[PDB]
Amino acid sequence: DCAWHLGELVWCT
Amino acid sequence: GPSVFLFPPKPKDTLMISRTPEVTCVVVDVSHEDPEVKFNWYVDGVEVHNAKTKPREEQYNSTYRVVSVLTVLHQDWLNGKEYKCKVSNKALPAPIEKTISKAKGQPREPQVYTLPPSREEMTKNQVSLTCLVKGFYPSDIAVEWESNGQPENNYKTTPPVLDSDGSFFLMSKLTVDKSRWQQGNVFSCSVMHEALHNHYTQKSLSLS
Amino acid sequence: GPSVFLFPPKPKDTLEASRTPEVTCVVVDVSHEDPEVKFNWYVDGVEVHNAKTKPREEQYNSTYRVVSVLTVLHQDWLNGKEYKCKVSNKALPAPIEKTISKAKGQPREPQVYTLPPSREEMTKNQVSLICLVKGFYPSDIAVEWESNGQPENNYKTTPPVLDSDGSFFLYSKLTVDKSRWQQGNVFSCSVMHEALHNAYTQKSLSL
Ligand SMILES: *[C@@H]1O[C@H](CO[C@@H]2O[C@@H](C)[C@@H](O)[C@@H](O)[C@@H]2O)[C@@H](O[C@@H]2O[C@H](CO)[C@@H](O[C@@H]3O[C@H](CO[C@H]4O[C@H](CO)[C@@H](O)[C@H](O)[C@@H]4O[C@@H]4O[C@H](CO)[C@@H](O[C@@H]5O[C@H](CO)[C@H](O)[C@H](O)[C@H]5O)[C@H](O)[C@H]4NC(C)=O)[C@@H](O)[C@H](O[C@H]4O[C@H](CO)[C@@H](O)[C@H](O)[C@@H]4O)[C@@H]3O)[C@H](O)[C@H]2NC(C)=O)[C@H](O)[C@H]1NC(C)=O
Ligand SMILES: *[C@@H]1O[C@H](CO[C@@H]2O[C@@H](C)[C@@H](O)[C@@H](O)[C@@H]2O)[C@@H](O[C@@H]2O[C@H](CO)[C@@H](O[C@@H]3O[C@H](CO[C@H]4O[C@H](CO)[C@@H](O)[C@H](O)[C@@H]4O[C@@H]4O[C@H](CO)[C@@H](O[C@@H]5O[C@H](CO)[C@H](O)[C@H](O)[C@H]5O)[C@H](O)[C@H]4NC(C)=O)[C@@H](O)[C@H](O[C@H]4O[C@H](CO)[C@@H](O)[C@H](O)[C@@H]4O)[C@@H]3O)[C@H](O)[C@H]2NC(C)=O)[C@H](O)[C@H]1NC(C)=O
Repeated sequence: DCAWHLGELVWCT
Repeated sequence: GPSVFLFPPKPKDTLMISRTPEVTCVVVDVSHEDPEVKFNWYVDGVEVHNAKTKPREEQYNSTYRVVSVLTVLHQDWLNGKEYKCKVSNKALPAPIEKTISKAKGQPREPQVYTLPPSREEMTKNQVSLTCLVKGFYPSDIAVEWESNGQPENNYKTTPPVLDSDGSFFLMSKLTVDKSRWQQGNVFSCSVMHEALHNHYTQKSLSLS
Repeated sequence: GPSVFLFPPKPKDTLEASRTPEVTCVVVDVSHEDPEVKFNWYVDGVEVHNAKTKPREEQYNSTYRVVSVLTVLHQDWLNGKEYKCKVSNKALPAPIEKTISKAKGQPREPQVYTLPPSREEMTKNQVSLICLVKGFYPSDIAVEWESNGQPENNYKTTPPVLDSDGSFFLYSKLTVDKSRWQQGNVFSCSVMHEALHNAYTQKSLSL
């Protein structure tokens, strides 16, 4: 999956 | 004579894939007669070249301030690679060297727990919502607050405290007007750290 | 030349009328060739003569550590009097002077709020019990935990942060075994600060 921070991409594994 | 100071990337930059982390090798007390500097950067003993010299700043105590920035990959840093800056200047009988790197030690997942105000704070005008981050290594972390997609800025965070298992812990606290807490509103605590799934976790808090 | 450091008394020492709170003038980098050091103390510019000199100590780096300690009255320091140590020594151009006192400004009463362990944590061996201390000025304080008249010592406490109302706040975190917590036990948070009723207060926490 992917994590978003304030609609800014954080990380994807 | 001249002096060297080597600073690490911001925790955020190493953790947000979409940001750009960089080491910064600062050189202070730099003379007018020989302002020129040489930088050689080495990654794990091995030289690199994509260094850059940010523009020379005049200090107004008659010294110059010359700075070298090296860009670095997220994963190189997070895997504990070592970055050495070497500085050479005519007014410096021997070159100076400095190394930095991520603190050596097995990484540990932070445990994140949100905490409603005391039945006792309820009288007072403004209330404190707490985020507790415990059991994390290493100490490089970022904590942010928000509600309805939107940053809340009245928070404050403690410097990471060393625990007795060797991990770190901190508390982050946010102050809101009471009524808002009453008004059913939902607040989120955002934690970015390496030993987390996708370097990011979030936790919410509300009335019950 | 030689260097000077003047330290405050420990906060607890000032807040317990049981102890003796003391100010400390510390002088490092004192030479072997000339280790003799004149101290003069003043409490608000007014000289005093009852400071007491600690045993000389060799630091093993061509230097002595020379100390002078001054006993203070609780009220005296509490009412922010200004304590000053003039240090003098033949290997120093002019005497060095330093001053300290209580951090100036209106004292404010701390609020102490205990916070129980989050349900999410309840699946672990150990649980974190929290003591929120906010709303105090100045930042001089001491924090302890207890249970059944017994000191529980497995806690850590953050250093005070400066809050945005000019006040300070910190957290103490006692970690105990889940079992103990479930079994309805009473854990207490002890706080000593000038601005409390009798410079002491105590909250407690249980399932
Ligand atoms: C002439 O003046 C200069 C300039 O100094 C300024 O102006 C003067 C006149 C005064 O007003 C000063 O107050 C001003 O700073 C003098 O230069 C100073 O020299 C000092 C030693 O000679 C040196 O001391 C060291 O400070 C370190 C902390 O540096 C921080 O913090 C200070 C203030 O706290 C700040 O002013 C500095 O700029 C610096 O800020 C950091 O910048 C870094 C790197 O750029 C940032 O990180 C990067 O950020 C970018 C984007 O911004 C990006 O995100 C990257 O990812 C990232 O890398 C970072 O955010 C800032 N860091 C921090 C922590 O905030 C101390 O750590 C250090 O301690 C070490 O050494 C000590 C003893 O030597 C020990 O106590 C200790 O154990 C450590 O080993 C140093 O003490 C000053 O930094 C320096 N000031 C500046 C501005 O450069 C000069 O000396 C004087 N000349 C003469 C002849 O007298
Ligand atoms: C030869 O060596 C000596 C000794 O060094 C030690 O031994 C050698 C062999 C080495 O192994 C070292 O590693 C050892 O430290 C050198 O002496 C040192 O000089 C330094 C500067 O020259 C000096 O640094 C300054 O320290 C301040 C903090 O001092 C604290 O904490 C340090 C370490 O945390 C500790 O070393 C000090 O002793 C002192 O500890 C406090 O003691 C006071 C008084 O004893 C306590 O208060 C009292 O407590 C009693 C209980 O007994 C009672 O309750 C009383 O009521 C109360 O008054 C207090 O509780 C202690 N606190 C703590 C936390 O322990 C720094 O803050 C300071 O920096 C500040 O000043 C500068 C501004 O000008 C700024 O740069 C800076 O940002 C700050 O504002 C200094 O850095 C060292 O303290 C000193 N070490 C000792 C032990 O004295 C010597 O220089 C060297 N000579 C040569 C030629 O090489």
